[PDB]
Amino acid sequence: VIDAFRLINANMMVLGHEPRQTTSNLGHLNKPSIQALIHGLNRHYYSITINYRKNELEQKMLLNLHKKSWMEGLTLQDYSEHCKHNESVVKEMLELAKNYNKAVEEEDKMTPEQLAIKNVGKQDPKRHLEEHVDVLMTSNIVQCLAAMLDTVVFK
Amino acid sequence: LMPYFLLTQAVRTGNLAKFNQVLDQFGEKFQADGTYTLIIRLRHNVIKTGVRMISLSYSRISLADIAQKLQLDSPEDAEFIVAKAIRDGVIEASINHEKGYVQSKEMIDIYSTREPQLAFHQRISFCLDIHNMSVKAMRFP
Amino acid sequence: AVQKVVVHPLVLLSVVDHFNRIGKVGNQKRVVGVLLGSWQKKVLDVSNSFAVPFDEDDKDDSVWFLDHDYLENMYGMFKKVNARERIVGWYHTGPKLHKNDIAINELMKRYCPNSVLVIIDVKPKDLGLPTEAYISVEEVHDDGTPTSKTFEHVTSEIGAEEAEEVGVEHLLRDIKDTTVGTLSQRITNQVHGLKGLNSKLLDIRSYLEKVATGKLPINHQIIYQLQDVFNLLPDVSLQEFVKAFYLKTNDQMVVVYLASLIRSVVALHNLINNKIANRDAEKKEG
Amino acid sequence: QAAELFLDTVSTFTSYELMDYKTFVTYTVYVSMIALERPDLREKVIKGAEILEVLHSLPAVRQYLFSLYECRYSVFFQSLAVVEQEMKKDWLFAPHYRYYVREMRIHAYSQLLESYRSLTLGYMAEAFGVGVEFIDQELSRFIAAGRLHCKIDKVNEIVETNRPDSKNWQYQETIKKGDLLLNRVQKLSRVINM
Amino acid sequence: LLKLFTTMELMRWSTLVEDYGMELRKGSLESPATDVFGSTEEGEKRWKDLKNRVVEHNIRIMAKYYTRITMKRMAQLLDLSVDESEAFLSNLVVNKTIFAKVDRLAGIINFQRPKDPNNLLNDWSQKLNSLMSLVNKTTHLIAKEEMIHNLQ
Amino acid sequence: TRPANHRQLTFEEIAKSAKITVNEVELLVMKALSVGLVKGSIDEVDKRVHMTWVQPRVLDLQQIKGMKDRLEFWCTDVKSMEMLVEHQAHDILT
Amino acid sequence: DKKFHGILDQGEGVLIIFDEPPVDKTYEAALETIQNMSKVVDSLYNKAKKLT
Repeated sequence: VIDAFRLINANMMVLGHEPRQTTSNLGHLNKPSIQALIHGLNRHYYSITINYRKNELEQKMLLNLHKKSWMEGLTLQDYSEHCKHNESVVKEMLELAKNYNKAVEEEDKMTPEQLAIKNVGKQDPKRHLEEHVDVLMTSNIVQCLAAMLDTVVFK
Repeated sequence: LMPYFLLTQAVRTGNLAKFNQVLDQFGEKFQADGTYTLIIRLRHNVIKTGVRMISLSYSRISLADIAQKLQLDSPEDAEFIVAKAIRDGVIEASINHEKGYVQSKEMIDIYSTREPQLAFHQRISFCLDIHNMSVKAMRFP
Repeated sequence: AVQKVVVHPLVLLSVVDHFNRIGKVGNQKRVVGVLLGSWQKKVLDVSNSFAVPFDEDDKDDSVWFLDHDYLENMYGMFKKVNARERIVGWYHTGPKLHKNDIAINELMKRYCPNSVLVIIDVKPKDLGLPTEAYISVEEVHDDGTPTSKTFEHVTSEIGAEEAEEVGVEHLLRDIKDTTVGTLSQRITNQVHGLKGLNSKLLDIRSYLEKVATGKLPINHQIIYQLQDVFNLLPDVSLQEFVKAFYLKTNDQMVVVYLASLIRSVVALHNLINNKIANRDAEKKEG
Repeated sequence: QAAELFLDTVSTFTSYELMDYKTFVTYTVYVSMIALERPDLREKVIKGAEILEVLHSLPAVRQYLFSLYECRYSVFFQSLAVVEQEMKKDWLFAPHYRYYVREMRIHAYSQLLESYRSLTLGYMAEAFGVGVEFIDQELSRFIAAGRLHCKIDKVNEIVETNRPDSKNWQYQETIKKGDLLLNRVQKLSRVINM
Repeated sequence: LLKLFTTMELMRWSTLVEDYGMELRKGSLESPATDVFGSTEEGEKRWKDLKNRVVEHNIRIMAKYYTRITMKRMAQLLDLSVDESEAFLSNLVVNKTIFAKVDRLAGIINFQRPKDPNNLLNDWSQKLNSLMSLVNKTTHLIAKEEMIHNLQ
Repeated sequence: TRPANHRQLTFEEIAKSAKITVNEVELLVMKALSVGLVKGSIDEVDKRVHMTWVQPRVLDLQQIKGMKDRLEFWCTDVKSMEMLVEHQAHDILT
Repeated sequence: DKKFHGILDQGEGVLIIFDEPPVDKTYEAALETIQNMSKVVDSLYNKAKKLT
């Protein structure tokens, strides 16, 4: 939070108040806080818009150099913690097995959305969606491809 | 299927006369279905099927023993049959003209754990056609 | 004497801006100042920077000047506002290092005993390197070699300053240099990892070729001591894959059974639910 | 399912329903023998005090049950034949050719040849009755049936077992279930798009 | 002490009784030596205690050097026969001092624990990361020495 | 010269390299492990010595062509496999 | 009773002792997940909604 305002004299309020001038720019995303509103500041004159000097030769330098991961994408990590991780993954998806089980016998013949709204369980079909299974699958294939790529490099 | 059941039993056993009799009894429906030429083909390939099953059963079975088991009564015919089985590739039973040696299996190699995933990873191909069908079949009005 | 140095994502842009603002009239290409920070556990970090105008002449590289009174006043103010901050080294741009560095180090080491040099590439962004660290070691070049300067590179890694994550996220807010979009992001991770590996190893091959030609002096006494083991390390034997034929292939085949199938089944469930709804809607609309 | 809900020794009457409590026990012993071979069955049925008491009441019933537990095949096969004869005199004779003695000896032979690699036919015959040819034909028939994971070296008369590792056997179970569920999802793919 | 303490030398006590066994016959004072080994009954007991002590010492040093050693060579190195060598080998393993597995029908031994594929690929990845770090350090070193060498 | 290319240091190969007897091989490889020449496993059923070196020395800089060739072989293999996986991955990267 | 890890090779008159790796319980757990996440759902759901 970086909010900038100006203090005003008593004359600005007795003249046409809201010293915000005639333009449609400072009304963009102008949400002063409640404590700012009850205080004079951020209410006396206006709230100043903020901008960041994201100039090139500066911003390209920051993104290229500071957030640096350049040869760190070659990690293999086949089973460093992954054998027990796969054990946990199987256990979690066994819980998904029970959840997706529970769902298929719920499966009522009264527009199952009606049943689901009042009987949310946050199960595999509902909240523990296929995205999580995709995360497990991506983790497995990434370790697979890294191991296989370095295996064929091993010549 | 009751004569078909007896045909299955004859295929497992390796006998000939019993199922030839039942074919002479109730083979007309097989002719109507158009499989009687195949029916005779099974009648004479019963020995081939029995050889496969007994080869899966045994590690080093004698050529005399297999001939006695499947009513060949001939060492040379038994050698020819196992020769014909191996060239067909249905079984791994080999020939050693000394006594009829056959190799056994081995522990799991690089591709023996991978051939299931290789032959089964079409799961996502099914998923994508299901999703594409949904895209085709989500008309709102 | 330090084991290694770690550079924060806190001084790199400050140095670059200092280069930009003092390069308006000073086109010497040589920006020289001091980097302040802290050294606690054989890990040296930089938290503040300062630039001083600096002019050079190619004649023996001994023509220069600084504002030492102003720089010392800066250091006193910085220590007053933050006592833990101390001058960890002095920095010079122009990665093509000249010979005045020894005189500068001798003069500034009264502020820091283990005087170090830092080079910041304001314009260059070669692969990802923002800056490089240099340690002064003149204690005999080697066991059987003549005297030399031999400024070595102490290993440097970009640190993780706290509370700057909020600012950098707000600043960029366009690239999202995070693991978002896991599959595609890791594909990009593999891509530039291969790019970096190929580029650096090609550079090593070029160095070996140029050593073979002998046009440049050969620092073999550390090159083969560090690369022979690299070459002979037995990562080419495949019989350990034979021993580990199921290295993870069991996990590969369970994931095929339990990620691709599960995705197919849940997609199938969604489609058949949609098909039932569409069929009922079509039959009962009128 | 029978055993899991039938070991309960809470009878509605002291001797009724299934003609007795002793007949109730004989059904329990038969069902358990069909059930399992020798895991911690010592702690499941053998630990049963009422079980030990009723086997004291029936010595022959105690005889084959302890014979199976002790894995002494010389008395086991004779007692197992007596068991089959007794089941013949019983209207609960439905497994007339499947699970009187063939299934129990499939479990017993599995128990025997496991922890073994190459046990000779001639010596396993006398350790499991008599008639080396009888055991040889029995092994051949049961291997053809599917169980008794092993092969027979006829030219040398050896029983070379093939026990998969924990990984190997379980991997085989997964690929089988993968086959069944690919059949299932293909059927479901038939259900959709029609 | 310098010979028999470190560097895993073959402590053939048959050679040692003359190479460093002079303390038994004549040394500087040889009085503690005669007390230890020069005695008849307790001396021969301590002689046997030197004999076995060097046998376990030879077994231990062989453990960290040779993975599989043939039975004849190991028995010859232990100055005993096959049965005596296997008996002492059993004496070590029951004390958990060494990780040894022997095929007695084949007479062949192994000292390396079967590498689980989990940690096998882990050390492979650690080897990979060590190579990756070596690439980084070599790249910085050669590039900077390249810079110094083309300052001409 | 051989980066695990010939990782089977059999007795005959040792005899060719050192013109030494069979009993002295044990002491020679023992001292090699002690100094740091070879740190690999030492068998005797096949007499195979595994190859790890942790004490590098002068590699005859006139013969640096061999290590340059091996390094460029690694470069070609890495780049070829990178292009191959790129060929397999055009469906996402293009 | 699974108190020992070996196989009795009577033909060679020996018993081959093997160190069984028990970390392979992922295999059995995965099979249990396959069974109790597929059987209980596919048959019931797509036999109830036979017509679609």
